[PDB]
Amino acid sequence: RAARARESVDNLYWFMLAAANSAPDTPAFVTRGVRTLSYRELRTRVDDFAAALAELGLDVDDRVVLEANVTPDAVAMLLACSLLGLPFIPVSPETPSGRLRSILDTAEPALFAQAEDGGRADVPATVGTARFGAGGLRVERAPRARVRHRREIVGTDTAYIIFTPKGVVMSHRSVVSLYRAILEQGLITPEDRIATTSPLQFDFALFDIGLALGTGAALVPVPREELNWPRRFLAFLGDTGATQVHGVPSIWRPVLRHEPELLAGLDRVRGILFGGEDFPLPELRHLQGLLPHARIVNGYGATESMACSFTEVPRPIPSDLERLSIGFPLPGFDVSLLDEHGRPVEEIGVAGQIHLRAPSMFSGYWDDPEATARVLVSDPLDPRSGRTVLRSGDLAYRGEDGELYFAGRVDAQIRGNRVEPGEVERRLLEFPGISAAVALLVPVLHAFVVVFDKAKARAFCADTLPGYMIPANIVAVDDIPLTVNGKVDRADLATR
Amino acid sequence: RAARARESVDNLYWFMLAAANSAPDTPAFVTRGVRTLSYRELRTRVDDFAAALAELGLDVDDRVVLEANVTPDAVAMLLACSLLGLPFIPVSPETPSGRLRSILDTAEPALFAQAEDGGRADVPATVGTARFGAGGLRVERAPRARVRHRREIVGTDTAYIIFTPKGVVMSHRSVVSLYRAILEQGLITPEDRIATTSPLQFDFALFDIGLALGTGAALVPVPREELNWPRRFLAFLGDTGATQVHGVPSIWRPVLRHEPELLAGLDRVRGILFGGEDFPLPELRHLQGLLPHARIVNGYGATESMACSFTEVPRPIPSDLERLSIGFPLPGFDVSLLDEHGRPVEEIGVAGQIHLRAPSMFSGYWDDPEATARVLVSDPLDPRSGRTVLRSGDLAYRGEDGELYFAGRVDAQIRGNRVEPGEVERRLLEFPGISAAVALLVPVLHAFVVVFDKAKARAFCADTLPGYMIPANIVAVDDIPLTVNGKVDRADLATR
Ligand SMILES: Nc1ncnc2c1ncn2[C@@H]1O[C@H](COS(=O)(=O)NC(=O)C[C@H](N)c2ccccc2Br)[C@@H](O)[C@H]1O
Ligand SMILES: Nc1ncnc2c1ncn2[C@@H]1O[C@H](COS(=O)(=O)NC(=O)C[C@H](N)c2ccccc2Br)[C@@H](O)[C@H]1O
Repeated sequence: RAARARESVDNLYWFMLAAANSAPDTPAFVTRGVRTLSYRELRTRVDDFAAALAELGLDVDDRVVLEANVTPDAVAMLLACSLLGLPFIPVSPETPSGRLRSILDTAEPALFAQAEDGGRADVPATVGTARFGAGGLRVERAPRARVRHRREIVGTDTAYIIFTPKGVVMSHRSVVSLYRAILEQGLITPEDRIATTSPLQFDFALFDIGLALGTGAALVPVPREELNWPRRFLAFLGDTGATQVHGVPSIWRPVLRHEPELLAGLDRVRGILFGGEDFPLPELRHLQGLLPHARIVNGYGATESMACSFTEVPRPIPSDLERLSIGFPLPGFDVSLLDEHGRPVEEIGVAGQIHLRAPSMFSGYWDDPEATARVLVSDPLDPRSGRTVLRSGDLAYRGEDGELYFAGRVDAQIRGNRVEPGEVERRLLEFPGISAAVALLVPVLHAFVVVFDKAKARAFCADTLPGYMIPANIVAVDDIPLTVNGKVDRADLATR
Repeated sequence: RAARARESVDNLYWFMLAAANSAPDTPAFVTRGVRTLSYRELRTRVDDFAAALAELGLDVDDRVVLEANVTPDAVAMLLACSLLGLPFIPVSPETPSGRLRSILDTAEPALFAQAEDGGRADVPATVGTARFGAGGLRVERAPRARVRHRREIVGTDTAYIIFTPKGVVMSHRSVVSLYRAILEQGLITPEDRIATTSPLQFDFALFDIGLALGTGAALVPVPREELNWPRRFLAFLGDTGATQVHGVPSIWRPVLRHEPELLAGLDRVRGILFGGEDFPLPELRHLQGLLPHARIVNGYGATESMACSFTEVPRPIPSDLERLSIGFPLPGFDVSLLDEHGRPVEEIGVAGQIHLRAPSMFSGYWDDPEATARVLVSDPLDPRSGRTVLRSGDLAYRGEDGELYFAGRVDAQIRGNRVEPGEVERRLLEFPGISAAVALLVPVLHAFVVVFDKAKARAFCADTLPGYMIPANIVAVDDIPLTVNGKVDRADLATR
């Protein structure tokens, strides 16, 4: 009685499980005692979860909150939801109770599902509850009764909604279009094992999962408790035979600081992919020199299109390079840089706001048509057609070869001088004893460093940097704090 | 210097010319002395036209008016425009000068192109002019100078704009999604020769072209001057070895009236496809009985998605059948019937307004965001996501098996009784001497018939029909008048 997506219609289920046919006994997951789960065994688990979910009587478009990190069972659940046209809302179990309640209030999901050993204890009676594990999907409280109205699942149906409360609605057509565009780049092969570090609630995790499974490669989910300690992290990558390591730049900071010798021993690592924020070039040059046979790729873009561009870093990174390129949009993507007059920037080295034409565009912000209209805007180069672009909120400029360079959030840019915090941080990272450095503007410029004479550090900055870029104050901190998704927590540093 | 669509990106060029690689010397066109043009020779002509167009310096999204009917040269031009990301605006040369000027005023195209022997003589100086033929694309007046701003062509770029002044903007992604969905139905094979009758300006012509060329079949364009005379029309289908005949129901009316014996001699015809309006069942039963080995398919939908459903008629058509089904939406399409309260209709036999979820959706109405917002509306079953549906303007109901039945335009539906003009016309078509019949409401009910005693014809209606369905007046006419696209011209009949 439940609708199911047809094989010919864009849908995560069919996209990620195609290798169960062409290579059933190849590994889809490697986990640690190292264990593998084949494509065939993954599809079996998806199909068993989907049979159980289909019993609950949910209509296509009914929302399922999936509280999990990246595991074989969580990926089996999101693929079962996919097949049934039930958009999933991934939430990491580290999400505070109040923030989850805020998501439940706005999203009004039919069902909340967590792992058998999950610890969420406080979900409202209107929301159904279930636990998933080895033993199948187990309903605790059934979702409320309803009538199904949707006969057939389409490509524009919602695959997932990313909540940060801002909810980015992605369609199956959009996410599959991003996977097809990156598969065309041959980043990885079926013999790769992709170590993924991002929380499931971050679309960088959903990118890694669909890249690996769509290619017929293996996914090696790195638990947060392994990632947080440098020798433990390196032993996990070695034991699992990871060939590719994906994550935000911060995943390398402890290893580079405490264990560079053991990092250099990861002889099977063929590639590193980072995204979500700038990689400090002194840290990136350190990593590149420890692993000379790992290709490093810089991934750029936003939840609103999943991503935009994937750009191999130069080998070696020029010692005087100020900014890595974010390259050229993927095939089928296009960028216009518009100035503050709404007009195209063609001039080399002049920043404008990225307006993106993408086949992977979000459907809209959940219950926020006004926010949608400010971001998905009429194409400024073709305003009479009805075609929309993503007004990205990002600045960038082009080089002599048409390649892009990211230039910060439009809304987050001293003495009539634009500060480049990356330039301040670069010069402090080059000061003897400084391991890490983050600069921020309260406008007053403070730097936080992981190690000390502040006065010697200021004069060292003043040797190369203009007056407006010299930090007013330099504060020693034990750690650079991170957001749940692994980005620099500048709001936390502002508090001290 | 001109941008060109990449092979991996949805685009008419790559879609329609794939067979130039897999089957270069197979026929793409059959024309009449019967001549063929191979896939390889078509791609050569497209590439030569595209090289010439690329010289003009147009930017992606710049509009090209293509004044032509369906010919190898016109199809080569629309594919050259496709490759360069220049949306084409197809206009039939039968379009009156005033109507073309109205289109030029609103669309503001960069270029107007017509055939070497075309007769349009009055195009404004701001619009560039060119003629295309055997001898290539020939510029008469260059388009105005501009700066190109678009670096890369995407799938959401506009392929064409259909003007009726209402302009339906279609994307390459949308039109290719319709072709892929119909290719999945195996209507035709590469050995088919598809006789196409629609003017190029009607998207039924664009459907036939992409179906044939996407399949690797041959297209047999039927000139209007061959279509208008029944023996001439039948000799053309026989000489060209047509295996499939596509067109609006009116293309059969003269043949059925004057030449049913010769129609029965079309031994190579394996299939008939009609769309755009109801086929009067007495005429459709006549045709089906003359050509018992031709499959007949009923195509339903609107320019706004190109089409929705393709439904083989029953063989034979039940003599008591009142309404042909419009079946089930294609794979990847979905219909909700909503009532006048905006709520889903689940009840068998109750009409509601078709709301369509389609991968082939139009981008919007040209320069009419208000009309766009009244037609591409928030999904009424999922209004908080941002997902849109097509509010079709069509009524339909479902049968016991979930199949649809078209029930007229919502806006165009006597004594507190809904009139079904098809029922009036059916009973008059069954009256001895009546060849054709059209009923219309001025509300006063008039019927126009092609042949006579009006009084005997009224009493014959009154034998089976309720009082409110008996025509007030019956007028003998020589011909049922048609619109340029071949539909019943009810506005013309209203004038008499
Ligand atoms: N390479 C980058 N360099 C510098 N800044 C970057 C970068 N990528 C994102 N950003 C910034 O993050 C913003 C996007 O933040 S986000 O919406 O949370 N998305 C992400 O961080 C991850 C992104 N969706 C993504 C997914 C999959 C693969 C790569 C990437 Br990037 C973007 O608009 C930029 O401001
Ligand atoms: N099969 C049908 N039976 C009865 N009515 C039909 C039918 N198809 C369209 N219509 C009516 O035409 C309307 C659409 O008019 S239109 O926008 O000019 N489109 C067409 O006539 C042709 C349509 N785009 C089409 C293209 C390609 C293949 C099939 C078809 Br149908 C539609 O909304 C219905 O009201």
